[PDB]
Amino acid sequence: AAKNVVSQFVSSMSASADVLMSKIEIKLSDIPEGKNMAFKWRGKPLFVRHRTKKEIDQEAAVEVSQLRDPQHDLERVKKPEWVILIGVCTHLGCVPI
Amino acid sequence: SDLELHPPSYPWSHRGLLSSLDHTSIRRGFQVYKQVCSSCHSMDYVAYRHLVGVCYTEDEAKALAEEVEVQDGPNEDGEMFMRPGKLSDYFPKPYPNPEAARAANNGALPPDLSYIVRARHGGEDYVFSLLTGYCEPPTGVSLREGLYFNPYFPGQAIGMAPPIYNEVLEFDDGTPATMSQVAKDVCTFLRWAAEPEHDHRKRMGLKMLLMMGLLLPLVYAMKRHKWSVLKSRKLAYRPPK
Amino acid sequence: NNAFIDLPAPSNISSWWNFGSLLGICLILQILTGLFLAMHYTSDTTTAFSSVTHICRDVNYGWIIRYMHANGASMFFICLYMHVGRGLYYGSYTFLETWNIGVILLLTVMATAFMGYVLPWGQMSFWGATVITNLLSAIPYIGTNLVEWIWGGFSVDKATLTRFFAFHFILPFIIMAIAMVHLLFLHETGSNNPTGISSDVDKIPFHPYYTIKDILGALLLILALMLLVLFAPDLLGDPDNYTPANPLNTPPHIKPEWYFLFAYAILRSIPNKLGGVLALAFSILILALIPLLHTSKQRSMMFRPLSQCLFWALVADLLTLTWIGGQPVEHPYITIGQLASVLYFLLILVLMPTAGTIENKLLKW
Amino acid sequence: LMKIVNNAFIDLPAPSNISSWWNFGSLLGICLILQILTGLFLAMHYTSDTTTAFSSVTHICRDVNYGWIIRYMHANGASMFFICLYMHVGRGLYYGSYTFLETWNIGVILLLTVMATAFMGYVLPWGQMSFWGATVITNLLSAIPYIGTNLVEWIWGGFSVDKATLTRFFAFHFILPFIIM
Amino acid sequence: AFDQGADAIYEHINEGKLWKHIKHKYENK
Amino acid sequence: WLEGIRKWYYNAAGFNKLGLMRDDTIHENDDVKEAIRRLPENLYDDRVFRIKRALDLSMRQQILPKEQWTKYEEDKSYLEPYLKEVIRERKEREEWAKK
Amino acid sequence: RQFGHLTRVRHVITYSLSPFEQRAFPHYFSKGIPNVLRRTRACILRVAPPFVAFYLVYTWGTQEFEKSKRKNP
Amino acid sequence: SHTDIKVPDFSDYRRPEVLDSTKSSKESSEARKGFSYLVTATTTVGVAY
Amino acid sequence: LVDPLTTVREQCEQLEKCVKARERLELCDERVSSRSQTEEDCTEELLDFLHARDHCVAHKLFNSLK
Ligand SMILES: CCCCCCCC/C=C/CCCCCCCC(=O)OC[C@H](COP(=O)(O)OCCN)OC(=O)CCCCCCC/C=C/CCCCCCCC
Ligand code: HEC
Ligand code: HEM
Ligand code: HEM
Ligand code: HEM
Ligand SMILES: C/C=C(C)/C=C/C=C/[C@H](OC)[C@@H](C)[C@@H](OC)[C@@H](C)CCc1oc2c(O)c(OC)cc(OC)c2c(=O)c1C
Ligand SMILES: C/C=C(C)/C=C/C=C/[C@H](OC)[C@@H](C)[C@@H](OC)[C@@H](C)CCc1oc2c(O)c(OC)cc(OC)c2c(=O)c1C
Ligand SMILES: CCCCCCO[C@@H]1O[C@H](CO)[C@@H](O)[C@H](O)[C@H]1O
Ligand SMILES: CCCCCCO[C@@H]1O[C@H](CO)[C@@H](O)[C@H](O)[C@H]1O
Ligand SMILES: CCCCCCO[C@@H]1O[C@H](CO)[C@@H](O)[C@H](O)[C@H]1O
Ligand code: FES
Repeated sequence: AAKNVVSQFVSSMSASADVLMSKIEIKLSDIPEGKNMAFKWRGKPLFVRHRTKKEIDQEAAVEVSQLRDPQHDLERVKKPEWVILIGVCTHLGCVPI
Repeated sequence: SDLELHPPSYPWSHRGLLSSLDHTSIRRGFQVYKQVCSSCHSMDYVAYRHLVGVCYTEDEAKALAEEVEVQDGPNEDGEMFMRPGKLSDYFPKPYPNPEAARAANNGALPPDLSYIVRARHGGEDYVFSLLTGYCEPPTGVSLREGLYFNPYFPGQAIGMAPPIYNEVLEFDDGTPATMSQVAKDVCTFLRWAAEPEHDHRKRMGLKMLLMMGLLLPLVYAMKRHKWSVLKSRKLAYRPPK
Repeated sequence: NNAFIDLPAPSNISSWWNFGSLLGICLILQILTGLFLAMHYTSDTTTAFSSVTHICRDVNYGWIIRYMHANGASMFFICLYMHVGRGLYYGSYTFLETWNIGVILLLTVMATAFMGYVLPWGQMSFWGATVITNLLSAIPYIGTNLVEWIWGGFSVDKATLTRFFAFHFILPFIIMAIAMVHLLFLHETGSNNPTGISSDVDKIPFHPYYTIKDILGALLLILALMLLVLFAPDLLGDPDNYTPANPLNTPPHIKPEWYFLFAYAILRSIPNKLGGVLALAFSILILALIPLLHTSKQRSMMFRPLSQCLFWALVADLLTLTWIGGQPVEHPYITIGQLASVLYFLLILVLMPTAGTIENKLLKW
Repeated sequence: LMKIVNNAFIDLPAPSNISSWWNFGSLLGICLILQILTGLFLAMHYTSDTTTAFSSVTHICRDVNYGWIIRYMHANGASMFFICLYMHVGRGLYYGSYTFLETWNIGVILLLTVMATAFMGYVLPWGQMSFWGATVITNLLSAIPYIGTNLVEWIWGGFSVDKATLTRFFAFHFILPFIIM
Repeated sequence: AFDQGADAIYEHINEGKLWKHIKHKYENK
Repeated sequence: WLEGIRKWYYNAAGFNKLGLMRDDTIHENDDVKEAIRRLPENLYDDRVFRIKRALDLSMRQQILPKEQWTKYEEDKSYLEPYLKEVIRERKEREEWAKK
Repeated sequence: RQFGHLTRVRHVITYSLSPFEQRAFPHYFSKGIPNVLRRTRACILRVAPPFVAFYLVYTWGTQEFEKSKRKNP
Repeated sequence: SHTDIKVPDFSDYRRPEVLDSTKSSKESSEARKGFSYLVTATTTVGVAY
Repeated sequence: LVDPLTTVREQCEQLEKCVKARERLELCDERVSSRSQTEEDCTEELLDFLHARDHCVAHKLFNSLK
C-alpha cells in the first residue's frame, strides 16, 4: 500500500498528460546565409542555421581527435550549409548565443 | 563590437536622495511618448488613470483616453466593438503581438517601455544617451540594412532609427522642442512610468531618517544606561592566605 | 523565564552575537511581507510578471512591501554570512548539533531565496530556474530524470512556476521550525563568547542586557533595510529581471543574485560539469567539516594571530570570488577565479588546520 | 532526540480503559496530515487567478498523474475531518472531558479554525458554491453595526467577491492548516 | 506635527516640481 | 631562536594582556573538564578569578596595564600534570575496551 | 542552564553602582577614542593585508581586462 | 577581616550631582529618574508612531 | 531652432582630452580608409572621443534645458 501511494504522489509531479511531441516544419528559404534562426519546439530553442562556405570550411578543418566530444562536422549535418541543433547548452541549459 | 561605452551621469532634478520628479517634465515626456514612441513601443502597465494627479487632471486624462479607440465587448450579439478609451484603459499597444511588431520593424522588436528605465543598466542616463547619441558609423564599420550606428547601444548596431529630432513634436506649454529637450522629458516620464512610487518613497525616506535620527540615540542611551551597572563594576579576589 | 528573561548569557558577547536575533527578525519580516505578497500574486506563467507589477503599481503600499521582501532577502544573507563568519572565527562550530542544524538552515534559506526569485518570472527567474535545477543533472544515471521530475516536464514551464510558488510558500515555515531546534540545541550549552573560554563564572541575565542590545541591533537592521527600500530599492537587484522571461534567449551578461556570486564563481572556475557541481556543493558542505578540521587547543581565533590572518584571507577570497562572479568569463578573470577557488579550499582544508597545529607548538602543547 | 520522543509518547501513562471514542484525537491528527499532504500536492498545480482557477482544478483531475485521486482525497478528507471532529467533541461532552478547561478551549478554537479553513478551501475551485459560499459567509461580518460593511469589503479587497478575494483565500487556506497544527 | 513638518520640508526641497505645485495651471473648477 | 619567535607569538596571541595564563585558554573537552575538577582548591579558585577578570575586560573591550600582563617567562602549566593523567587513564580504558 | 547551578565560585567580591548614580558616557571621547585607536592598531596587521591584496588584484585585474580589449594595450 | 573590605572609589563614574558624600542624593533623585523616564516615554511614542 | 546639445558639444569638443581623442580618431580614419581589405574599424577611437566629450556635455547641458 505504501509503495503505491508514494509512487502515485511522486507520479503527480512528473509531466502531466498535456505536456507529453509534434514534428515541426521549417521554411529554409526564409533563412539568409549566415543567420541562426531560433524556434520554440518541444519546449526548447530549435536552431536552424544557414552556414557560409567559410564557416563550413572552418568546421571542416577542426582536428577532431582533440575534441572532448569528437565528431566530424559531416557526422552532424545532412547538408553542410544547414546545421540544425537543439539550442540548449549541454552544461546547465542556457541558450547559447 | 564587444567594446562598451557607458553613459555619463546627467544631473537629473530627481537624482538627489530627497529629490522628487519634475512633474511638468513628466507631463511633456508623456506627450513625447504619445506622439512619438507609441507608434512602435507599447507601455503595457500604464493606464490613463495613472496620469491623474501626476501630470494631468482627471478631466484632462479623460480627454486623452477619449482620443483613442479600444476594443470592448462582446456585446449582446457576441461581437467585439470599438469605443472611445477611458481612464481604466491601459495605453494602446501599437501591435497585436511581438511577431507583428518585428515584421513592422525589419525583424527588430521594440521593447515595452513600462520598465525600460529599470530594465537597463544606466537607467535614464542610458536612455538619454542612446536617444541623443546617434552618429555616423566610424570608418570601417558597415551595418546591415535596417541597422543604425548608436555608440551607446550594446554592439553599437541598433534596429531603431533615430526617433527624435528638433521639432519632432510641439509641447503643450510652448517649451522649445529641441531634440535634447525632448529626450530629457521623455526620460523623466519613463522614470516615472517605471517607478510611480518614486516621489512617495523619498518622502517616507525623509520621515524614516528623522525618526531614526531620534530613536537611535535614544535606544543607545537606554543601552548605555542599563549596561553602566556592568561597565563600572569592580572585582576583588580575596582568597584566604 | 528560564527560556528568555532569566536566560544566562556571557557578559562579554559582542555585536557579532546580534546576528542570530537579526536572522530571526529577517525571517519574520520575510514571512510577513511574503504573506502579503502571496495575497496578490498568481503563479500562472501568463500572469506572474503582471501580478508583480500590479502589486507594485496598484496595490496600496504594494511597492513598499515588494521591495522590503526583495531587499529583505539581501539583508537576510548579509546577516547569514556575518553569523557564519562569527561562528568560524570564534569556534562556535564546536557546538556540533547547533552548527550542523545551522548548515541545514543555510542550504534551506538558499533554496528558498532561489525559488522566490523565480516567482516574478523575469529573465533571471527563468534562467536561474533552468540552471540551478539542472545542477541535479550532474548526478549519474538519474540526474536528467530528477530534473524533469522537478520541472514537471522537459523544460522549465508552467508546472515549474506553480510548484515553486508552493515550495517558496512553505519552506520559510519549515525554516522557522528548524531554527527553533537550532535554538533548543544552543540553550543546552548557552552561548560561546569572544574569548572562547567558558563564561560560566561570569553570566548575566539575557534581560535587560541583551534584550536592549537586540532592540538596538534590530533598529540598525531596519535602518539598513529601509535605506535600501526608500533610497535605493534596486541597488542590489538585477535590471534583467524587469524583462519578462524569454525561453528562447538567455541575456548575454546574466549573473546570479549577489549573495550567490561566490559559489557561482567557484562552479564557473571548473571546465568540467560534474567537477563544478561537486565543488559548488562542497563549497557549502565543507561547513559541516570544519568541526573535524579543528586542530587548535584553543576554541576561538581571538588568541590565534596566524589563524586570524588566514581567516581574513578567506574573507578577502570570498570577496574576490564575489567580484569575479560578477565579471565576464574572460582573461584575466578566469585565472583569478580559479586561483581564488583553489585558495578557498586550500585555506579551509590545509592552511587553517596547519596554522592550528603550528600555534599549538609555539605554545608548547 | 531521546526524551520528548522518549518520555512523551512510548511511556506516556494512559488510562487502561479508554474506548474507541478516544481514537478520534489521533484520527483528527491523521486527517490534518492527510489534508496537508494532499493539499500541498494540489497547491503544486492550482492557480488562483479567477480566469484559471476552475480550469486548473479540472487539469489536476484530468491530466495530472493521479491528480484525480489526490483531489478527491482532499475533498473527502475534509468530510472525514468533520465526522471525526464532531465525534471528538461529542465524546468530550458525554464524558465531561471539557473539565480540562485549557485543552477544551483550545479545542473550541481548533474547531472554529478548521471551519474557516474548509470554507476557504471550498472557495478555491471557484465553482458556483465556491462563489456564493464566499459571498454569504464573508457577509456574516456585515451584521456588525456600522463597520460590518467596511470589514467585508476589506476582506474581499473590493466591493464584491472577485479576483482579489480568491487570491488571498488561497494564501489563507495555505497557511491556516499549519497554524492549526 | 511630525508628518506636516516633514512634508513641508519635502515640498520645500522640491518647490515647483510636485503636482500640487503646478496643479493650478490646469484646474479651474 | 625558536624561543625568540615564541615570546613574540605569546605576546601577539595576547591572552596575557587579559592577565590570562596559557592553560586558562584551553578548549574545555571532557578530558580537560575532568582535569580541572581535580585541581587543588587554590589553583581552581585562581583559574576562576583570572577568567572572570579576563571576561570582564573583554566585555569592556579593555586590557590590563602592561605591568600586569602575564609574562612569557612566568607562564607555567598548572594543568598539565592533571590533564596528562586524565588522558593516560582514558587511553588505558580504551585498550581494555578493545580487548 | 540556570543561575544557581552554573558553576563553583569562591572568594570573589563584586562592587556595582546603580545606573541612576552614574554617567552613561563616562569619558566617552577622552578615553573612548584612545581605546578605539588601540584596538584598531591591535588588529590592522591581521585584518588589512588580505584586503589590500584584494584591492591590488582587483585594480590589476580590472585594468588588465580593459587593456586586453583595445587595439594597442 | 571583612571589615578591611571597603567599596572602591567610583567618583570617576558618578553623575556630578551625587559627587558630594556629605550631601543627600535624594535631592536630585527625581531629576535623575525623570531624565531616564523621558528617554523611555519618547522611545515608546516614536515606536508607536 | 538650435538644440543646446549642439552648442554644448562644440564647446566640449574644445577640451584637450577631446581634441586628443579626436586626433587619434582622425588618424584611425585615415589609416582604415586607405585600405581595401582590413578587419579594423575605428569604433574604439570613436568611443574614447565620445566618452571624453559626453562626460563634459553631461556637466553642462541641463543648464540649457527646461
Ligand atoms: C506521513 C506518512 C507518509 C507515507 C505514506 C502513507 C501510506 C499509508 C499506508 C497505507 C495503509 C492503508 C492500506 C490501504 C490499502 C490500499 C490498497 C492499494 O494500495 O491498492 C493499490 C492502488 C493502485 O492500484 P493500480 O493503479 O490499479 O495498479 C497498481 C500497480 N502499479 O492504490 C490505492 O488504492 C491508493 C490507496 C490510498 C491510501 C490512503 C492514504 C493513507 C495515508 C495516510 C498517511 C498517514 C498515516 C496513517 C497511519 C497508517 C495506518 C495504517
Ligand atoms: C519605430 C519607428 C520606433 C519608434 C517611433 C521608437 N522606437 Fe525605440 N525602438 C524601436 C526598435 C525596433 C527598437 C529595437 C532596437 C534593437 O535593435 O533591438 C527600439 C529600441 C528602443 C529601446 C531599447 C534599446 C535597448 O537597450 O534594448 C529604447 C529604450 C527605445 N527604443 C526608446 C524609444 C523611445 C523613448 C522612443 C520615442 C522617443 C522610441 N523608442 C521610438 C523602434 C522605434
Ligand atoms: C535561518 C537562519 C538562522 C537563524 C534564525 C539562527 C539563529 C541563531 C540565534 C538566535 C542564535 C543565538 C544568538 C547568536 O549567537 O547569534 C544562534 C546561534 C548560533 N548559530 Fe545560528 N541561526 C541561523 C543560521 C545559522 C547558520 C547557517 C549557522 C552556521 C552554519 C549557525 C550557527 C550558529 C552557532 C554555532 C551558534 C552559537 C554561536 C555562539 O554561541 O558563538 N546559525 N543562531
Ligand atoms: C526565508 C524567507 C524568505 C526569503 C529569503 C524570500 C525571498 C524572496 C526572494 C529573493 C524573492 C524575489 C523578490 C523579487 O526580486 O521580486 C521572493 C519573492 C516572493 N516571495 Fe519570498 N521569501 C521568503 C519568504 C516568503 C514567504 C513566507 C512568502 C509567502 C507566504 C513569500 C512569498 C513571495 C512571493 C509571492 C514572491 C513573488 C513576488 C515578488 O517577487 O516579490 N516569500 N521571495
Ligand atoms: C485543515 C486542513 C485543510 C482542510 C480542511 C481543507 C479543505 C479543503 C476543501 C473543503 C477544499 C475544496 C475541495 C473541493 O471540493 O474541490 C479544499 C481545496 C483546496 N485545498 Fe485544502 N484543505 C486543508 C489543507 C490544505 C493545505 C495545507 C493546502 C495547501 C498547502 C490545501 C490546498 C488546497 C487547494 C490547492 C485546493 C483547491 C483544489 C481542490 O479544490 O481540490 N488545502 N481544501
Ligand atoms: C525544487 C528546488 C530546488 C531544485 C532547489 C535547489 C537549490 C539549490 C542550491 O541551494 C541549496 C542553490 C540555490 C545554491 O547552490 C549551493 C546556489 C548558491 C547556486 C548559485 C548559482 O545561482 C545561479 C543563479 O541564481 C542564476 O540566476 C540568474 C544563474 C546562474 O547561472 C547562470 C547560477 C549559477 O550558476 C549558480 C551556481
Ligand atoms: C477570511 C476568512 C473568513 C471571512 C472566514 C470566516 C468563517 C466563518 C465561519 O467559520 C469560523 C463559518 C465557515 C461557519 O460559521 C460558524 C459556518 C458554519 C457557516 C455556515 C454557513 O455556510 C454556508 C455555505 O457554506 C454556503 O455555501 C454554498 C451557503 C450559505 O448560505 C446560502 C451558508 C450559510 O448561510 C451558513 C450559515
Ligand atoms: C552596498 C554596496 C553596493 C555596491 C553597489 C553596486 O551593486 C551592484 O550593482 C549592479 C548594477 O549596478 C547589480 O547588478 C549588482 O547585483 C549589485 O550588487
Ligand atoms: C607575521 C610576521 C612574523 C615575523 C616573526 C616575528 O619575529 C619577532 O619580531 C619582533 C618585532 O619585529 C622582534 O622584537 C622579535 O625579536 C622577533 O623574534
Ligand atoms: C566527562 C568525562 C568524565 C571522566 C571521568 C574519569 O574519572 C577517572 O577514571 C579513571 C579510570 O581510568 C579512575 O582511575 C579515576 O579514579 C577517575 O577519577
Ligand atoms: S555554460 Fe553553463 S549553462 Fe551553458
